[PDB]
Amino acid sequence: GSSIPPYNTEVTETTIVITWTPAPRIGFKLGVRPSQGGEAPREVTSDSGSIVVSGLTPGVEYVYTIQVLRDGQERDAPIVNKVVTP
Repeated sequence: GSSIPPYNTEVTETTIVITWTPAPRIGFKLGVRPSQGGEAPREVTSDSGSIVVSGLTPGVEYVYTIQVLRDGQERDAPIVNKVVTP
């Protein structure tokens, strides 16, 4: 089912922040990229409880995908979202 660890998503003009409760074997992989392309797609993995993606350009549509990692394995479905920077 859905035991995705609950996470909070913060979207600013240049930043995307994902936060969750740190557990020993829970990881997160976040990837952002413009919907129309133009720049490099970033990918961050962390167990700290926070993922930071800075340097985004304001006013640009971004597709961002969240991948929960169980023991470094993709056991859950990826979560694809789209947001336009303020």
